[PDB]
Amino acid sequence: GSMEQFELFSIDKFKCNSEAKYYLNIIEGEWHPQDLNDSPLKFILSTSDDSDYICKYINTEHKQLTLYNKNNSSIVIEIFIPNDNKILLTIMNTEALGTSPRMTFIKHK
Repeated sequence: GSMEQFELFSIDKFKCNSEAKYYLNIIEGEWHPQDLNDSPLKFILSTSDDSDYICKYINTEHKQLTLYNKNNSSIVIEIFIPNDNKILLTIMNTEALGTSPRMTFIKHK
């Protein structure tokens, strides 16, 4: 549909359990250096003037975190932040659909 145009996300910093180094080093900032109309994927941790994502829990599967947005209804997103240019995005809803798009984008290209 549409989504790749100014993707600004913010965690509540609810505590979480794992994710830190590779998380901050790779997700905590923006994917692609402006390689789509200066509108990439930029996420921050805590504060952010008014945060909206609730840090659910960590997945020891492929070093990833699953979070839900309280500014909609029940939006659970599962994303993996490794390194060596790689990330995956998934969207689901606890009271609706999901498990359809999945965007696997690398840190350059």
